[PDB]
Amino acid sequence: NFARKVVEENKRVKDNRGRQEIVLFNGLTTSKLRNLLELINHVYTKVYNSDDTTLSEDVRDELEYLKVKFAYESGREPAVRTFIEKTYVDKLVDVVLKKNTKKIFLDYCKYFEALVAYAKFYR
Amino acid sequence: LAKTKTGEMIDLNFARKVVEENKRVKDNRGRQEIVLFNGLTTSKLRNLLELINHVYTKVYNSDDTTLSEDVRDELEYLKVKFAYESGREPAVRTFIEKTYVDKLVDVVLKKNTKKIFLDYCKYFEALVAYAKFYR
Amino acid sequence: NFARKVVEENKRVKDNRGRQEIVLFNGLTTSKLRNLLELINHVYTKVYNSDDTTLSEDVRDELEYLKVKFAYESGREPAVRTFIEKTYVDKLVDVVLKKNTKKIFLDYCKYFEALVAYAKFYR
Amino acid sequence: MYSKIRIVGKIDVLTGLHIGGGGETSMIGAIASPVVRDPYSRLPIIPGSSIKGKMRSLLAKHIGLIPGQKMHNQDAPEILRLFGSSQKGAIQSSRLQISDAFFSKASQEEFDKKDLAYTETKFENTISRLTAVANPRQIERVTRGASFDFHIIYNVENINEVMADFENIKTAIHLLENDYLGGGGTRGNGRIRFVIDSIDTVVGDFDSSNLSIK
Amino acid sequence: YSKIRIVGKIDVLTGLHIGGGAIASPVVRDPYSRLPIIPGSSIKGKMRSLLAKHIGLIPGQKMHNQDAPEILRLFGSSQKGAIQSSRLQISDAFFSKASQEEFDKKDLAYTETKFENTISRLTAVANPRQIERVTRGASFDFHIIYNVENINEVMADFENIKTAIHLLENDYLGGGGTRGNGRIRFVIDSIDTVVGDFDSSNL
Amino acid sequence: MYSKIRIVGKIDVLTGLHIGGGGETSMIGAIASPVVRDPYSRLPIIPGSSIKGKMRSLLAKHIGLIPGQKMHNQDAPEILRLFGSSQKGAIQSSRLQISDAFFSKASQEEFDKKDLAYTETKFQIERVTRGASFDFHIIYNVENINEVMADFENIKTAIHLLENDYLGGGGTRGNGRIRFVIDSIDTVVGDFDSSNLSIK
RNA sequence: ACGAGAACAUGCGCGACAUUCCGAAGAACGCUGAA
Repeated sequence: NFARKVVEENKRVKDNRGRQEIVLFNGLTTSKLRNLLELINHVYTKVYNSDDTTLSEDVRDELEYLKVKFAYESGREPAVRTFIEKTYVDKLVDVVLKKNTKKIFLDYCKYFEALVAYAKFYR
Repeated sequence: LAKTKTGEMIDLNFARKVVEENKRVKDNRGRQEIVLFNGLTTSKLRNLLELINHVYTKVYNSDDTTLSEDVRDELEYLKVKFAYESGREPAVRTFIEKTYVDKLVDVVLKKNTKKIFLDYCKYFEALVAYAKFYR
Repeated sequence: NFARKVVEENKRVKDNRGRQEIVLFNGLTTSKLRNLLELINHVYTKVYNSDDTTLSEDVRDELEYLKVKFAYESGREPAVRTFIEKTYVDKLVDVVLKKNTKKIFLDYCKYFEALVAYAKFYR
Repeated sequence: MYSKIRIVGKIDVLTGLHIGGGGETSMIGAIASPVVRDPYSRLPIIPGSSIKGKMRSLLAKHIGLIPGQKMHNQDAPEILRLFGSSQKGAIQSSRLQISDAFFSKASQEEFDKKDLAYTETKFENTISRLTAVANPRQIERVTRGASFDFHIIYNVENINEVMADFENIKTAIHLLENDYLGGGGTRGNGRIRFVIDSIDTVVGDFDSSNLSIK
Repeated sequence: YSKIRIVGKIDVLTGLHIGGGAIASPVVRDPYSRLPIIPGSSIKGKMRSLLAKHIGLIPGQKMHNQDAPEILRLFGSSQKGAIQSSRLQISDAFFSKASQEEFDKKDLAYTETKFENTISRLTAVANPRQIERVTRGASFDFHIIYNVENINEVMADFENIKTAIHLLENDYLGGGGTRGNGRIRFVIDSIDTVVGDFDSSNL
Repeated sequence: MYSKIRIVGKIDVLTGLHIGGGGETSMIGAIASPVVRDPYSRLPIIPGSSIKGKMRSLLAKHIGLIPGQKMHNQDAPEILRLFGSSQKGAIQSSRLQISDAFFSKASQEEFDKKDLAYTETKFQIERVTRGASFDFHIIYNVENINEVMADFENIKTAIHLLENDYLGGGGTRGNGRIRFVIDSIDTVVGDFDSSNLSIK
């Protein structure tokens, strides 16, 4: 899939004191992505429990705030922002908003889950 | 939320557009310096963030959907502090004039709801987050 | 009998502890495989219900999600990673996606059933 | 004239329903107790024998059981008349024939939507009274959204007893809704509700329009 | 033979964790609505254990069905030759629609994540852990059926049931209840004899 | 008789209490640490696990700890009797059930007055204001009749230890001091006599 | 003007009873509002 290729292009085997860090980026860590993952999980639970074929307005506002969180974590951790540039998550958010359905949102959430899953698998 | 001049709608992408407008290369000694709102520094925008979050906390202390009276008074004091901070520093003045925060908080006072206050503060948070991001 | 071959090749005994215990794939249990085998059961029911020689689009997307689940399970537990790498089950998933027929997925399900059955046998 | 009255409706599960049976599936789980399934469709099923047995037991207990009963032929005369008897020299046919209840098409569609499995794997345990250690156990159940199409045939052998028979059937159904269907029902499983779609005399000149069971 | 019904509400005074198959530590959720649920097995097991503790205990009840005869009468037995049908039939308690709408009015999730650091003794290095819990103030509507196998035993059985509920309100319901989890409170709506002619007005 | 005793009272903060927890909120400050808050009331909350773990560690260190321990199940037998034991072959249910201490409504009214925020910021971390109080409720399950008084003496010792110590956060830097006040200790279930039972 | 003709392998039957995903586990430590 796209996520696997993106992560394997991202991944790098650095050598420090004999030990090997098989890491996408030096600053990438599960919690830094996990904050946005928690927000994604909240909004995904909202859409996945409400059972609406079209994304609700509150969910759209949640996605706007999700873009805000993208920018905020970009400001804090440069690793998160270069990951976002590599993975174009914000562009997928914009596409999801434009489609304004739950199917595209589910596909995007699966794409993000694939990204984090491949990151865990290689790391 | 509110409607900007020339028919622009106040949104988070609007905040992104505004912060993109505010930034310049500012190349000094062969190296660029990312200047936001006439070179507004992180400390002052974070102080403004803390001022906003004071009202945020005092309104989250209440479960009422409408703005509380003391919340509205603190918002008016926020307007006064915004005016004086605009007066003190040209960078803060540029920030306030490009963000219309006084007009937005006046609209919030007229609407008198928690949701509109949250939307305005979310716009402000988007502004500061994008400012720190582009820097 | 590829299934029995790989299970017996990866079959091992806890000789280090000095107490008799059979270890499959460096500590694999059915509990580790529970989530992925339940997902495969879901896909199997979905394909059985449909009357079509070739796999449908929902089946293909669910199989891509199954590949992602294989990667995530490999990341979470070393035992599942050993099982997947030695059994080439994800590569067979890719082969099934290439073939795109109901029969090839039925045969893949047969192979996985043989894998888990022989693993339970040799324990 | 032989009159057969058809009662067709839905059996909504209100909790996880586990009617055990010898099960086979792909990647057989650690569960030692899989639900019964209709092999042609692999969907879970409610065997009509389970419904008939539970209803007959509840109705017989309601009517009252003869002390020291060794057989099901020693029940009350109403129970034998309705559910059938096998006593030597006094064989009474079963007026009530309770077919198997298949997984509904509506619930199948509603579970194809939402990407949900028709069954679920409830994880239980059993804290021992001595070692205070939990032994994990897994039970396969049918999710509470599912419904089953149920079909019952009543045979009108005696015309004058039909109203009393349907009173007893209504009592049995009312007991069953408050009771559980086949499973670990004393621990919450198997709760049921009957929604009768129709009660029409499919055969015979008899009319059951005034006849109701719920 | 009569069936008495006891419907009511269970309110979570604290977080309620009932496990079921990053570190989510998932709580048992009803697959249909994906909402949290209190399994009836958990309620029945906790009530039976608490009541068996209240009454005397033989040294080893390893068979688990050799409790005091009141326990077997209420919750059922399986001893060889003497199988007593369980009069109490607890049911799975689903997420109340009133509480669901109350949470949806706010920006509140039905399940919270509680962080526990699990600090060690010799190393003193905290080990992160996250437990999923049902948020405080949620309600589950519970439905219990009692069958009057014998008429003369009903008052004693309901006294035992009320003692069990009194114990359970002072205890937790699954999860790490010994460190602030699973605490519940029962509010009974209506104890009415659904089937039969037994007089349930008193109880 | 499996009798259950109840202790209900209050915990009055004395410094800026800080118990961390992973969460985010709209208009969250640039502080590096938020406090754990009850999601329903959005008020700061003291998890019961914090109190139980703090008292367990304090008791273990005060009574005397065996060197080289790797697991919590290797504490003193009294400690395992009180706070539980998962030791394989010696599983012991805990006689202590400590519940989450929520923000008391009296302190909620006090902070509603004077427009005092529940949590302040120290230069940054978020800390619970000194005047706040959290109502605590713990349950003791009587399993051995003779050992109840000894267990309650141990509980009193743990409460005294925590009273002069901190609860979470940077206690050595002045964040966490609290005090315990007891309303009533009554045998809520059973026939045990708890009139002469105190934890302070 | 078939070792033939007429003759339901049928009748009663709950895959059911007993069973807490529990027992333990601090969101953590050392971090000056300051040149």
